[PDB]
Formats: sequence, structure tokens, C-alpha cells
Amino acid sequence: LPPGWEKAMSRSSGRVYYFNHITNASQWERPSEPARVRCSHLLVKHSQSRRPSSWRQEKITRTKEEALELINGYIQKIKSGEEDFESLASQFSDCSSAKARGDLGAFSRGQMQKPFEDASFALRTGEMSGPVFTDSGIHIILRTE
Ligand SMILES: *CC(=O)N1Cc2[nH]c3ccccc3c2C[C@H]1C(=O)N1CCCC[C@H]1C(=O)N[C@@H](Cc1c[nH]c2ccc(F)cc12)C(N)=O
Repeated sequence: LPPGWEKAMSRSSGRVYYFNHITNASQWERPSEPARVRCSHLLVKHSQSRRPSSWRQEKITRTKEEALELINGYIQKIKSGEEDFESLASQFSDCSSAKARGDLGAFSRGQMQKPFEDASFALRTGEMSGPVFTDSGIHIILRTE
């Protein structure tokens, strides 16, 4: 299995699935390192963020648990096709990158905070992470290159 992936059993159905502890991604199908990657992200901040403030809200008051619920909801809508990642990032990401539909550009290792970097370089091109925690809040990451 590729880096970070493990086989697991669904609680509701008992069917095998696959989970990546680095990206917190999960998928039913059996999954299939570059010097640089390009990623977009959607950040949801919370009251314990290092700077609980964004262009959306001067004082961010939601709890970390409420932020995780929002992230889970965005992931659901992206995976169902009801919304696309870029549209949700433009509207709801607590970050100046929202104006660029979440695009952070390309980077190598040594530039991003390690949890974000590790998830970014463990994703396949076009793959999306689960919730990824940094001191600023909770991210969804989309590897675009
Ligand atoms: C909101 C947020 O998470 N930002 C703000 C931001 N807006 C951008 C617009 C265009 C390109 C890059 C942008 C960023 C950077 C980002 C941020 O603070 N991040 C990125 C996601 C993980 C956590 C955190 C960091 O890891 N920041 C870097 C320092 C840093 C700041 N700006 C950049 C740009 C590129 C880069 F490679 C690194 C950057 C860190 N703490 O090491």
C-alpha cells in the first residue's frame, strides 16, 4: 500500500475500505514522492486558532468541534458533487487564499507547516485530504499538481 494507507472495515456495512492516517482521506477503492506539489486548501478557523480572525469574521468564536463539523460537511458536499472545492473555498475559507479559490501555488518540502506539508506530499494528483489540523485551524487540501 502507498505511503500512509491502511485497510479497515466499515462500521455500518462491514465492507472493506482504505484510510490514510497522514491525509485523513478515506475511500472504498484500493489506492494506487515528487519534488514539488501544488495545492489548494479550505481553512476553517476556531476559537483556539493562533489568530482567530479572518476576512469572514473579525472575531472567530466557533469551537474546534464546530469547525470540524463544518469541515466534515464541506467534504460531504464536495464528494457528492453538490458543491465543488474551489467554490466552497472562495466562499468559506478563513484565509486570504480564498480570493484565489484556495490555490497556494507550488511548494517543496521545507516551506509549509509539517502537518500540511506531510498531507500535501502524500496526496495523489487530484486527490483531496480529510481534515488536516494546524495551529491556524482545520484544512481540506486538494492536490492539483
Ligand atoms: C490562510 C493560510 O493558511 N495562509 C495564507 C495564505 N494566503 C496565500 C495566498 C497565496 C499563496 C499562499 C498563501 C498563504 C499561506 C497560508 C498559511 O499561512 N499556511 C499554508 C497552509 C498551511 C499552514 C500555513 C503555513 O504553513 N505557512 C507557512 C508560511 C507561508 C506564508 N505564506 C506562504 C506562501 C507559500 C509558502 F510556501 C509558505 C508560506 C509556514 N508557517 O511555514
